[PDB]
Amino acid sequence: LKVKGKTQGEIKILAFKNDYDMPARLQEGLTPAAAARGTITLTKEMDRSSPQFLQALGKREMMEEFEITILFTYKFEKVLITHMDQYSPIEEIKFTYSGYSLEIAGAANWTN
Amino acid sequence: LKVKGKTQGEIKILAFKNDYDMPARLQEGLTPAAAARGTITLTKEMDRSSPQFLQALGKREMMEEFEITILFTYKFEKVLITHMDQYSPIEEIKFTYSGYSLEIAGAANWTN
Amino acid sequence: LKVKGKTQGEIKILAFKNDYDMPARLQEGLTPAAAARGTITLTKEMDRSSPQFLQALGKREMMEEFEITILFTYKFEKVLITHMDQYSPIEEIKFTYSGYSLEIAGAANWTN
Amino acid sequence: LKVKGKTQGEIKILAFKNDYDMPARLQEGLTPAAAARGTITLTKEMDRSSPQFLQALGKREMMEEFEITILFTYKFEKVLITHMDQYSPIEEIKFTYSGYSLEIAGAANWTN
Amino acid sequence: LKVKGKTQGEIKILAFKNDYDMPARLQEGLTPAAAARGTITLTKEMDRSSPQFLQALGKREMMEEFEITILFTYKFEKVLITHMDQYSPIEEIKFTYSGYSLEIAGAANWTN
Amino acid sequence: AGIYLKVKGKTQGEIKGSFKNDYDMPARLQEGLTPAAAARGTITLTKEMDRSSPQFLQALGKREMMEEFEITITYKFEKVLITHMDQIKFTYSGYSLEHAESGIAGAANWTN
Amino acid sequence: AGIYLKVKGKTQGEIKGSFKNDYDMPARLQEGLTPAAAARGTITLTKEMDRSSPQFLQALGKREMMEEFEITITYKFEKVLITHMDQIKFTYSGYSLEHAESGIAGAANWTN
Amino acid sequence: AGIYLKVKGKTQGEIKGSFKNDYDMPARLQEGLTPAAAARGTITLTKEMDRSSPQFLQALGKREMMEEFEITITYKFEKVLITHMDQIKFTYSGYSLEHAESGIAGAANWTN
Amino acid sequence: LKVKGKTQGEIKILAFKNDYDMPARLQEGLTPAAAARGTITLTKEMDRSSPQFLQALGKREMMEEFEITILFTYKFEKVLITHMDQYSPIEEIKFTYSGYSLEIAGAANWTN
Amino acid sequence: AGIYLKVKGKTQGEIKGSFKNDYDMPARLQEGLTPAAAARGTITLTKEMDRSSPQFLQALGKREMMEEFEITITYKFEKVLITHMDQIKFTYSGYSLEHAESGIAGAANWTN
Amino acid sequence: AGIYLKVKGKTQGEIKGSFKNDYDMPARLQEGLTPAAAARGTITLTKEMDRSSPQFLQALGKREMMEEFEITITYKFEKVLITHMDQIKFTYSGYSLEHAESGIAGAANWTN
Amino acid sequence: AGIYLKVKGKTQGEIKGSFKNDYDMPARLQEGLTPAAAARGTITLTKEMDRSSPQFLQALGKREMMEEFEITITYKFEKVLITHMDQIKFTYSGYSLEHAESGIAGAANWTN
Repeated sequence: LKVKGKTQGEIKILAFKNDYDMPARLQEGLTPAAAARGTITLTKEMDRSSPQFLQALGKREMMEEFEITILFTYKFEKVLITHMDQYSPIEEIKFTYSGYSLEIAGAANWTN
Repeated sequence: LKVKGKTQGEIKILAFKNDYDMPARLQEGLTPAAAARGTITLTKEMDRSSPQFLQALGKREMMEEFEITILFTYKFEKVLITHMDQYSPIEEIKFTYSGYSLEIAGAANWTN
Repeated sequence: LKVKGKTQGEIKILAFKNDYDMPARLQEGLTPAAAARGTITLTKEMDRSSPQFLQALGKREMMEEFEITILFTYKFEKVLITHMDQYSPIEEIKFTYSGYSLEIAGAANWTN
Repeated sequence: LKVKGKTQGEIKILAFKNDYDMPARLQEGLTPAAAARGTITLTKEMDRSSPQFLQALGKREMMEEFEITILFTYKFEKVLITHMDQYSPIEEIKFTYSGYSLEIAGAANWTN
Repeated sequence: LKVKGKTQGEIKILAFKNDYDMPARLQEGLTPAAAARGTITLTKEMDRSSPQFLQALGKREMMEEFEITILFTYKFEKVLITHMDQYSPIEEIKFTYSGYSLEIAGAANWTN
Repeated sequence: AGIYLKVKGKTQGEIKGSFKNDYDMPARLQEGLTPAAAARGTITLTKEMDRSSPQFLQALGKREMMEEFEITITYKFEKVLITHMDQIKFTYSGYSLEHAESGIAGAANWTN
Repeated sequence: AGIYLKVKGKTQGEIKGSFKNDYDMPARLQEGLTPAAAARGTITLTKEMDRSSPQFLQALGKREMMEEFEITITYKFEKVLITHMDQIKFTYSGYSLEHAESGIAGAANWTN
Repeated sequence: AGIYLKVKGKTQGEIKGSFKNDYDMPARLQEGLTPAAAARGTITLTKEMDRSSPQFLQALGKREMMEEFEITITYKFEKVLITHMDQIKFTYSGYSLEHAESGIAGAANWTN
Repeated sequence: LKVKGKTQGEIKILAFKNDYDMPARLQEGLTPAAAARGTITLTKEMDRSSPQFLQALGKREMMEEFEITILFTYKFEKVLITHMDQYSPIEEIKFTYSGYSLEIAGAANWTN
Repeated sequence: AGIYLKVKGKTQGEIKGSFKNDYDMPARLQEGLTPAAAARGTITLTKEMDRSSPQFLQALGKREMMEEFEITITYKFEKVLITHMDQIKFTYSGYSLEHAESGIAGAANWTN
Repeated sequence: AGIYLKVKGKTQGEIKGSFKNDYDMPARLQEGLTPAAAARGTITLTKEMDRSSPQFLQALGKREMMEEFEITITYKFEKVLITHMDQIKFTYSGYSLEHAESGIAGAANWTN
Repeated sequence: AGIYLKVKGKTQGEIKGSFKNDYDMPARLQEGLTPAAAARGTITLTKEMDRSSPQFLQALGKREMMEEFEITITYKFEKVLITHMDQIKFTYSGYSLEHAESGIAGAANWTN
């Protein structure tokens, strides 16, 4: 994960479960992006970014860069932290996104 | 899986769970196809088609050919990717279809 | 299973889970049959009848004979295939019925 | 189980799970019996009574005697079969009742 | 459990799971007690009190004393039996209460 | 019904009439071993609790054999011994099941 | 009730009155072995925590035997020893269960 | 269909026509061991209960082999022996599966 | 846990699962805090604070200090106990909060 | 509270104040074996992560014993050793639990 | 796609193009043991059933090795042997995975 | 972030920056055994798949050790060896975790 917040700037352990959903029946006049839901859930331990992600989650801070190499592979736009579980004997950060790219390279709802 | 997109053309690991449902009570004036839901879920690893399927899923790209040999057996029409889970220690691609053929050979809602 | 379709005629591996439900409170003016739901779910492998059952399921083809010996025991009327899951390392065919007979011999909503 | 139907007369393997529920808040003007739900679920194999219970279930036949010794202990009134699952490698018959007696001896909504 | 019914008087095996819930958002004009739900579930075998609790459950009989020592610790007011599961190879009696005391000693919605 | 149950001392009066049948046979028979000694038959009965409970529980600890064991639904079992009770699992030798309708009976290691 | 519990030193005062009963007997009795030594009786009690908790937890570590063990519901147990506590599983020898109504009692390996 | 089932004494009449197929082969073959002896084939059939139940249950205890074993869906099995029945798991040697459409058949350890 | 009630003052075993949720779509005119839900669930045994937390839960007593060191790390404002499960062979206290701080140090909806 | 935790070198400063208690005693005591050596006490603590995490994780690998171990809720433990941590399971010898109210304490294998 | 699959006799025609990849390496390598012999690679493929099913099932019983094994998504596998099929789990030696985009390939125990 | 990962030949370029940490220590240390040899440390990383996948999968089969292993969240690990990958479980010796805020680090079996 290379991650940078709108506010907190750059934030410094292998996530990750990528979930994407699209209804078979598209609402009349609805954009595919609005009908779809993209969510990637990252699991990792707890350290210096934990308070940074937890602040972003409560303040609705946008991720300025969200790039997952798996220079990378997954790149996500309009990233918003939507859920987090911190616990003990790990945390699980669930992100919501709009545009995405996987690298043949695929991309949808991307923005220049 | 022999697969080809409307847009991406031909896309290059053993799925697969075929689910089909039909309500016992058919709505007055409703076609059996509209009441039914056909879904096949394919599990496979992750490689050159992964970004291709993931782009199709976000762009609502129609599969032009969807043929599962199991020259084949399962052939599906109006194929639309409706869901996908990519994760680690695989992905799971869930397709929605209208017409279908299994090969005695059976076929319903097929189109020339 | 000795099975014959309305259309496909006779169709050629030990199912089976029989489920039947009846509400304690019967709606005013409602027939017991309409309040009840009879469902038998058969699990078996996949072969020459698989496409035949899968076609019946999509075309809403009525089973003309549905007799389960367990010359038999279970016999079912107005049989309609309502669900099917085909998968790998089997299929599961879920039938809906009205009249039934088990053989003391019991029978309800049967028709000559 | 000593059991006798309204219609089938006397019917000839250790059930049994007794479930009874009562809401803490009783509806204004509602009798405790109407708010409550008594259900006993009997599991047993499959034999001469199986078609008899299965006929009762579809025909809404009232049990004339329902006495479970565990000369007995559990005795139930207004017994109606509400659910049944027959299956293989057993059946499970779920009864609904009004009045009941367990034997100190307890009894509620009983009738002479 | 030292227990005495409103009606059955005194009733003669280590429960017990105490559950209490309170919504974070309190309805305007609502008392905390009415928003909350207190439930203690006792598991024990089956014997002379079994028919006594089962009668109380069907007759909505109030427990006059409900004291759980764990001279005791848990004491509960306005105790009403709300659920019970009797079964075999135990019963589970689920009580609902208003006032409570645990013994530092805590107490809420108690009454002299 | 449930079970008609008589005991080889003593006595038999558990209230009448009062399940999961398991039978195993190794695929390879030990050289010189009779199938009966190689096989294992156990029927597990579920029920609530009363007058038979202490009678079953005394039998289990005293290694008291049954003398009649028939659970009609008809099953009949020989050399029945209680091997486990969570408050009932019986172990048997000879066995007979007989269906209805038909009068077909299967039986093995039965004794004159 | 719960348990009336006295201890063989020391003492007995855990507040009165304060479960899953398991008993096992191997189908084949070791040659020359008494059933009591071959069998295993354990009753597992669930409860909250107070004045008896340290008393139970001290007994478990000190291998302190009980002297009265009766959990009335009536069960009575001899040579009761605490073998496991996740904050309670007792192991016993002799046992008696007695039902109500009736006055029927089963008992094995009881001692004068 | 279900199964056409004939038995090597006696007899064959379980009502016709009446599943999970498992086959295992260790990756490393024991030196001097034939694959057939190293492998294990078992097909587990689920079904309700009737005229074949006592016939299957008698066969299982008597170590009665089958002589025809074909479950058409076509599967055919040799040296079929019932090894387990929870009221059916068969163990086999030779096997053949044949698909439709096509006429393709796979077969191993089959016998003339 | 260093904890102090509004009323009970200071209250005297390693929780803890921190859950925080934020909807991707923020209601028009809604503050992020009102859309979000912060919940931390602490598991611990049962002792002198148990009645104190249980009283707070029923009386809707505000925690004046809620500081979890893991001088600390987690600090929570407007803490309200919303749920509790006390049981046996532990309790689980579920808190709801507004402002929070984890220590880089993150903080949201905090108040001087 | 959580835990007050001091360590036998070094040091003790994990921020204060910072669970599932398991204790087992075999029913049969090995001849000549002291109960303490036969028994096993382990308390499993769940918590998030901070300044104590590296301190706990260093202790676990260095086989560093604790010198104060008290988790107040009061539990006190001797010879405390960390045996497992999934990012905490401690193993102990002597133990004391003390309830409130009352001042009742149980204790075993405690040391002067 | 699925798999392109050729077999070392005979033959290869299972319809093209037709999963969970597991690889294990003990942390401590046996003295004098090559990693390949110490490791275990198995890929489990899920799919429906047709013309390849009898071909896979014949291969599994005949210990028929594959000669081409490539599942493109690209995976390529050597010494592929079917070890288990519930109606497919393959065991392999050499392996290659190659990603897209990039042209990066990892490979071990591959053979010229 | 994820992981910064360098390898001891060859090479290191899996795209940067790219989990469940388990550590076990037996309560009783084998006589003459160093804690490090008695303990077992494994961190399990979950992630999607790309350029590092073949690099991780080649390393696992070739018993290729890592030379930098740091997963920042900061964890640092020595003698890191891949032991299992379902398409990642690493085994390590020395370890360091360092929290933020604070600058507190725990470390064991680290090497100069």
